[PDB]
Amino acid sequence: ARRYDSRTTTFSPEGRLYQVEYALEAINNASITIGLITKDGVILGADKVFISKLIDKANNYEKIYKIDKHIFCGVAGLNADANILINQSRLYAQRYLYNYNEVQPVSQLVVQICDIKQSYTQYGGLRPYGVSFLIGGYDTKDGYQLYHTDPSGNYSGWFATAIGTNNLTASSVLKQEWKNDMTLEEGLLLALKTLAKSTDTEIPKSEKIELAYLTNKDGEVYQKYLTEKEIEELIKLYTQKY
Amino acid sequence: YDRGVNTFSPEGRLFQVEYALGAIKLGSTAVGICVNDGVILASERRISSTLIEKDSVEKLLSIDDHIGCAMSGLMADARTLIDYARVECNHYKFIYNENINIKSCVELISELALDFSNLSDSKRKKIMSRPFGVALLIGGVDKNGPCLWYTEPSGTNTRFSAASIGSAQEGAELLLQENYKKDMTFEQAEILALTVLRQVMEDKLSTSNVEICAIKKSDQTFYKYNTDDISRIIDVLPSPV
Amino acid sequence: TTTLAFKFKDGIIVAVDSRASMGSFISSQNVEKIIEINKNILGTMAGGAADCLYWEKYLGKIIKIYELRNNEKISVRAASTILSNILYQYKGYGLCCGIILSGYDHTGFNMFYVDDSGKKVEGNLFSCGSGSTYAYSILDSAYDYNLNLDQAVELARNAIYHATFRDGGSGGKVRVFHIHKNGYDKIIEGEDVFDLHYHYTNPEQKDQYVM
Amino acid sequence: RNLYDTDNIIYSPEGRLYQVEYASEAIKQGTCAVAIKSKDYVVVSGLKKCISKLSFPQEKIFKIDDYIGISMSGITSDAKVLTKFMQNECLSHKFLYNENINIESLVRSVADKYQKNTQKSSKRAFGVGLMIAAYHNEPCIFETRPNGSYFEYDALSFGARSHASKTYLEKNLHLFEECSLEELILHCLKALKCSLSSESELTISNTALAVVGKNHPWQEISSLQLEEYLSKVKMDAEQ
Amino acid sequence: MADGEYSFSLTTFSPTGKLVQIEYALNRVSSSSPALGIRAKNGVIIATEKKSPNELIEENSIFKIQQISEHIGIVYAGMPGDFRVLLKRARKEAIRYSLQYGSEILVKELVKIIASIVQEFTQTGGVRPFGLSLLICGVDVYGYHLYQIDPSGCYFNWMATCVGKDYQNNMSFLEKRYNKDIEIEDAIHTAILTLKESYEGVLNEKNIEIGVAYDNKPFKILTQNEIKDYLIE
Amino acid sequence: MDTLIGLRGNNFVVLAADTYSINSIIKLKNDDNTKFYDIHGNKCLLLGGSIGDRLQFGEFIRKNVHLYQYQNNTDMFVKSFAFFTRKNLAYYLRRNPFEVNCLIAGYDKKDGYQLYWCDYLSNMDSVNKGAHGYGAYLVSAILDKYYHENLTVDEALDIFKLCFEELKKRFLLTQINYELRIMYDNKVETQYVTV
Amino acid sequence: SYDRAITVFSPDGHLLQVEHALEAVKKGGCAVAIKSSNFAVLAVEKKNIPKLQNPKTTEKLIKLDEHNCLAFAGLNADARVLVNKTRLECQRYYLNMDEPAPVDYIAKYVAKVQQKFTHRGGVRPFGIATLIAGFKNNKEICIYQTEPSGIYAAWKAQAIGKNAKIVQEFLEKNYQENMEQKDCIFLALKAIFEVVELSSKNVEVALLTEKDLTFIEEQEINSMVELIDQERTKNN
Amino acid sequence: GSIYNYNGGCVLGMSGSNCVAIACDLRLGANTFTTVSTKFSKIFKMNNNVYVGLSGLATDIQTLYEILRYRVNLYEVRQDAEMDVECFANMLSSILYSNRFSPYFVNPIVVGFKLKHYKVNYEPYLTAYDLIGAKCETRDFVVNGVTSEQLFGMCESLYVKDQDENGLFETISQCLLSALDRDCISGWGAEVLVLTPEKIIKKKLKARMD
Ligand SMILES: O=C(NC1CCCC1)[C@@H]1CCCCOc2cccc(c2)C[C@H](N2CCCC2=O)C(=O)N[C@@H](CCN2CCOCC2)C(=O)N1
Ligand SMILES: O=C(NC1CCCC1)[C@@H]1CCCCOc2cccc(c2)C[C@H](N2CCCC2=O)C(=O)N[C@@H](CCN2CCOCC2)C(=O)N1
Repeated sequence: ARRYDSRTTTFSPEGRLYQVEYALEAINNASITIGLITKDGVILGADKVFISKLIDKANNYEKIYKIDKHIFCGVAGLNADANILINQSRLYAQRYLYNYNEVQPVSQLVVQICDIKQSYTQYGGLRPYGVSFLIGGYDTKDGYQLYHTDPSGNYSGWFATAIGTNNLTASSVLKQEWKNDMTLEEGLLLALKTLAKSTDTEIPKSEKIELAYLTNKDGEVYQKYLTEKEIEELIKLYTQKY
Repeated sequence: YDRGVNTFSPEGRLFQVEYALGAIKLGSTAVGICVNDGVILASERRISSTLIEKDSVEKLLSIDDHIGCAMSGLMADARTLIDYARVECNHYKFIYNENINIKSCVELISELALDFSNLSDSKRKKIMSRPFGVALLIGGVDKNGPCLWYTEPSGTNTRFSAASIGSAQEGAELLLQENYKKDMTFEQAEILALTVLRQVMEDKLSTSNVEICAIKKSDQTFYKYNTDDISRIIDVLPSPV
Repeated sequence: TTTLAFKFKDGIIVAVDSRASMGSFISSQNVEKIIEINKNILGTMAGGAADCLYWEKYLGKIIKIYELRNNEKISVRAASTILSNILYQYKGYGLCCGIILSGYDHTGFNMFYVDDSGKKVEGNLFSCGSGSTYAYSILDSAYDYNLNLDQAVELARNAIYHATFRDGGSGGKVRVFHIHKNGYDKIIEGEDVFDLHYHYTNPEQKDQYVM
Repeated sequence: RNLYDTDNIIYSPEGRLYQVEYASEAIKQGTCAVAIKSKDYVVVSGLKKCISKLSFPQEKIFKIDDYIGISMSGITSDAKVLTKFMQNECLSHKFLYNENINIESLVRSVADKYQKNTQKSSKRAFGVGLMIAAYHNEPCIFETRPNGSYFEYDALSFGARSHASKTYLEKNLHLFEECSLEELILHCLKALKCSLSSESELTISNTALAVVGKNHPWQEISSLQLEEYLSKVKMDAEQ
Repeated sequence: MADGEYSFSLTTFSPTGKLVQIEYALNRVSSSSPALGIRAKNGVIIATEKKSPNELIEENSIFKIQQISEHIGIVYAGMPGDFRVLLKRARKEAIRYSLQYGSEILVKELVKIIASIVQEFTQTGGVRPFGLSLLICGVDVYGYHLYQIDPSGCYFNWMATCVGKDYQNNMSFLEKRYNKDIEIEDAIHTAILTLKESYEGVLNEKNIEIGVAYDNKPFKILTQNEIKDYLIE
Repeated sequence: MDTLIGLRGNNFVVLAADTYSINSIIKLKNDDNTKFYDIHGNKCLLLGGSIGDRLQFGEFIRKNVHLYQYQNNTDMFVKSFAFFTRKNLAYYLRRNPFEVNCLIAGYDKKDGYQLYWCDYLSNMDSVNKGAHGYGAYLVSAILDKYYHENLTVDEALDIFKLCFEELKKRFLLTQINYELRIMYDNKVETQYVTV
Repeated sequence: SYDRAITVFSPDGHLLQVEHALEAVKKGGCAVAIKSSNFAVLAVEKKNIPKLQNPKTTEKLIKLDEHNCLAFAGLNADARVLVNKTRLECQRYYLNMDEPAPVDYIAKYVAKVQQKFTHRGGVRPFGIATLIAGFKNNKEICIYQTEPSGIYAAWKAQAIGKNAKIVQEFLEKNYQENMEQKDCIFLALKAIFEVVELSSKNVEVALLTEKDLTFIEEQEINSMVELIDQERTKNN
Repeated sequence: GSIYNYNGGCVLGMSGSNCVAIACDLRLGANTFTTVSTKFSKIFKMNNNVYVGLSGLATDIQTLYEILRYRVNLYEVRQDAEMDVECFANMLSSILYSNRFSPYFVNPIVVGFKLKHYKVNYEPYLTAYDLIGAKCETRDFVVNGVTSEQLFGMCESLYVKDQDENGLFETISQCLLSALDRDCISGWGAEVLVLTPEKIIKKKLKARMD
């Protein structure tokens, strides 16, 4: 039966892990997911992949997910693998709350999920998870945070970043336009700009945009998942400003 | 690769064991000499640079008070085997209140080395997934007097009066065969060991690139050689012609 | 049983009696209640004979393995921690162990008391066994850190003697070992307390002493 | 490429298990051993492999129990695992039943240990053969193979160039039954010598010899007795 | 076997990043008898093509539309044995939820649990993916739902959809005549018309199964006579 | 019995204990050091009960909290530390209980100076003042009577001195040797008191 | 549970998985550790996208316990898992001995873990090499270097990761004993910049003493970088 | 039995018209007679429509509250909605029974609103439990704790159907205070939470402190 083993967790002649490279190719083939930090909160935006006009576009976010009250993620890659890992990370946040009676710092949650991914790359004979996460949140220790994870269990903090297809264009737009002290509105307009420019267009379309942000206001951390109407308002504002 | 670890070749040899045999041919050369008054182990150290601390690296480890060991091949595997031997020798000493015979230590080491074969589930289960790729010289003094034993990845243990391991195994063995004598005294054993090492060492013999230990029959205590002892030996060496 | 140890200016004195009992019957008067854990650490046995012997020899094995593996001498504190953890793992099982670990290491002279309940107490003067209150009273009454070796040995002997005099569980011989920087010496291998009584309390030997 | 000799659980189109056959092939590479028996005695003789001039000869025969000993050919570590198993089975039988184990039952247990290592892809066959000599109501010699089969013999030999010893044994098989212990020892030693290399001899160093019989617990022969026997063999070989 | 060294993934990544086993399961689904579901104003309908191979087979013995609990129904396109296993698991999870929380399992929760079960079989060692797609319809406090579950374990929220044979053309036919404000009768007629346009020949009360959940009522599988009435027009 | 006392003010928290190590009817030591468990990051666990259980539970808590702080390169919040301690004690309560009473103190910017009172059953609450042991019966009313918010550190130490005098005078075990941990102004100080 | 032997002997007698892990290590950033009388300096290359990536998040130079630190080269995720195992072992040692773990003990433990991961079915080796600076039980400062095969040694100064040969040869002819803290920091900066672009933001530097681990400030690094640029231009 | 006397404490739930109230004493006892705390609330907010009152052994109170918070948070993040009060009540019953033979020594009550979504109607919801999860759904009042008999007498005598928020507050506060005044091991303060669909009013009563 060894003749059927594909040897997923085996080093390649160049110290590379081929399954991880292929999972990264799959992630690079997914729709764009962006994130950026303002002084008013973390913004996550995403392009929706069209399937049919019959999909139920009401209260159906499929690329941005709530992990906890103070944490939320964007997904790039295989959606079912992402669903598994999102369930796991929700469990991890609640476990930290159970054990310590306080909400989990964002970096600790990112570390736990990235450990899951690394373990799949090192132990066993199973394929890795084909998902990259943009995890953003707030906690008193480190303020507003934004992280990027890849299948290898790697991660890193960012002030703005993009994953998925054509992340180069979106990243260049963010590098040119992201500033160190932006307001929520400015952040949302910049997110709309980078989404529009990565999708090869000029005016973005509400039907294809998921936008959410996470603010710590008056002491409560609160997450807003913009509807098609709010996104339409922002699209009008963007077409005014450009 | 294509094969499994436990595969026989058409000539009835385990492929993995044979490949492991090709790994023991590497590393610094060590020589063991066992005469009636005590066993002596000598080894060259291949210091890689001036930045490496000589104290850290060492090819002559003590397994028990009365047992020393020289090693060759993969050093991490050798250290694993040596740690296991230390634990087992001390367990024997605890449950029997006496020093373990050297041959018994060699047997324990050889069984640990062959654990990868998965031949039987008795006592612990299989954990090692491959041979160790290590050859050892284990000398010591037990109730039967001094003795020098050799173990290798195939699990065969052989007793010698003098032996050699490492890169210059063959030249050192040639020098030992034609010079060793059974009635040699200890000082002559030291002279022979350092002469052989100097003859086969790429570098020039000196107190810093040679390590020595001996288990004398008088006290059955493994003893490491400091600089004065090595200098004393080096002085009485013959000419390098 | 009476064991004791104390620090003084030249090191550590360790003294014990040598009686072993099965109930009220004296099983032996030549048992050895000081056990060399290693070249620089001595252990004393109080309580269950099998428990003390087994777990102190087991500690000796552990320490031998440690000192081979790490090419250095273990500390008395580490040895006591290992022993206390091992014993605590048997809590509720009914082990009877009263142990004093004394030795020299790179932090100087050290002394710990370890019992089966997991207790681990650093200190400079300990006593264990049925006779330990008597040894304590004698030592505290006449203890000075600046005693010389002869005075320290004499005090240890006298304390053991008084313990064996008042305690039916202690007797036989007094052994007084001296721990110093380069190991330990047996100052008094074993001296019958019989002579000690007619030396200290009733030297006249002309009538029965009256408590 | 055979395409059928890679795994130990795969039959070839001819119905053969190649990995097990290779394990057997390992047996032919070992040093020669000879076992023969009279009506009261079994004598085992074998050549002790010597690695080099400064090396001590390898051990060829081993005591299992008071009246049981073995010789092996093949992978030494395998033989050691089997030796430990047999010694433990015998001692455990004495411990439980206060009697010496039945030799047939022990050999069957050994053969079942052999067999169990041939049915799973995660195992390999023991690459060693065991020659077993005991006295249990009668002298007996057994052989065990890597495939899990065992056989009883009246005279037996295996190892490198054991066909010459087998020729000698077949020739004189009729004699062994009625010959004395001294004669039986001479026969075993001569059969072993028949397997020697051209330049080699039989010396106290390189020759292992054990006897076991009716009132004769398994016992290796001492250097003095061994030397006298070897001298007698040489002298009556000159004839 | 199921443990030890013999537990390695049979679905692995290709150089382009695709998991071809999932694609092949998808092809297997796309070759199966069509199924579809429609979310109407006050109910949700799931309908399927059940073409009897021979006059000997008993139609009632084969139901491609099953009830998971009160108010939740399920239909599949693909391999029937896989469907049986997943239907048993879905019923088990419904009752597990019901035992914990007393009330009936919310459709979304069931769909997520089943999708995770499906996903496991694309990653765990020694197995193939499930070769089917599921349509799960139901009614709960939060309205009417129609969900699809793919062999990969992804799930989609639909107003109306079709899986199985030539589902692109069926999808165009269904999207040409679906509004969010249809009624139960209009939805059933639309489902029947879609299946007719797909099925080659003439449909009947024996060639189709239909299941409804409407007006806050328990899930119901239309009998032969009810479908016959729907087919009279 | 081991007497433990804790008092938190707006600007400080003070813990205090007797310094006796007891083996049956004799004092092994008059300067016990197995009660206070200083924890990196302005935290302190004070324990009473059997010495063996004290050592085991306290060193376990200290090591786990240090591990957390090294792994996450940050200081654990005092409240998180208190509830981690309580939860571990409650885990072992129904399996192999640690018969230990705890006072948990610390400072952090989020909550200021905090004091938690936890008993051997892992009943815990945050308090302004608390005590454990039989001497709690004799110090609790003094704590109540003389405590007020805005108390200064010197005033709190005078309150503790009142408590120590009462323990020496009226408690069956005449405790006269004490050790105090004072946390205030971003520094932890140790004091020893004889009455 | 997967149990296949991933690391096996090639016909040549090599553990090819170990050499591939070594390749991974050679793909990592450079790290340098220099020893002194009672302190060590550790430096490591930094890679960070300007104005978008956060520099404070990625940590190649980390603290194991009270007195031991670690730098590593190779796969970051492997490094994180190994580092967390090492911190756990540090605390376990403290619990079992009532003393903090010495540096040599921790180096031996890390090497044991790596060797073990070359010798167990169903796992691949760690693709990391590590530099471990800390104090022995005699309070002496030591630096150990471990590798994916599990072999370790103590060094007066060592570099790991990409282009480590150039840094090693540079350190051989420039390292002295008992250098002052300023000069040791400068030597570490020169060693790291022998193979990495000259810039303050391309290197992170820390200093290890008995007290604690202290990272050298940005302005100090920039001043030392200007000194290096001046010496380079003047040498050309 | 005596385990429940170790700490003391009690909880009380009451409903009015479009309002519901939950009240508890504030004492943390020890050894049945020593008061160690006077701010130990037995009332916990699961979500805006679900409160739980936990009397009994304080360690078990805290442990069970943490378990319930974990479960509710997981359920609500997965579902993206607030947990219905009845689902929560059944879940609490199942959690308590899962420890049927080594139970948590707790005497819970659940108080909140059952939402009937048409506009939304808010129906008061009350349930009292035993330690193994047996449930008592009620419309007027629920009680639990060592003070149960006194609370039962006060409620049976004083409860008035369909009271507005102020009448509800006065009634539940009087019931709690009168019951507490007859208990040696309960009291030392009372917190009263009066719930409406629009606001929550939290009050601390000037109660007896002996
Ligand atoms: O003197 C003693 N301690 C001193 C002497 C050395 C160290 C200090 C103790 C004094 C009482 C110890 C109580 O804790 C126990 C723990 C476990 C078991 C038992 C007792 C019961 C056991 N019993 C009772 C009758 C049958 C039997 O097995 C038993 O009392 N054993 C004797 C051993 C006496 N000798 C045995 C051989 O020779 C050396 C010593 C024994 O432990 N005495
Ligand atoms: O973080 C955890 N798991 C990590 C540790 C390993 C990997 C992950 C979970 C957290 C899950 C939270 C869900 O809510 C509960 C579910 C079931 C039971 C209980 C609570 C109550 C139970 N209680 C409360 C006090 C007495 C007792 O038994 C209890 O807390 N169980 C602990 C296990 C504790 N041990 C686990 C290993 O570590 C040492 C301690 C437990 O479930 N932890």
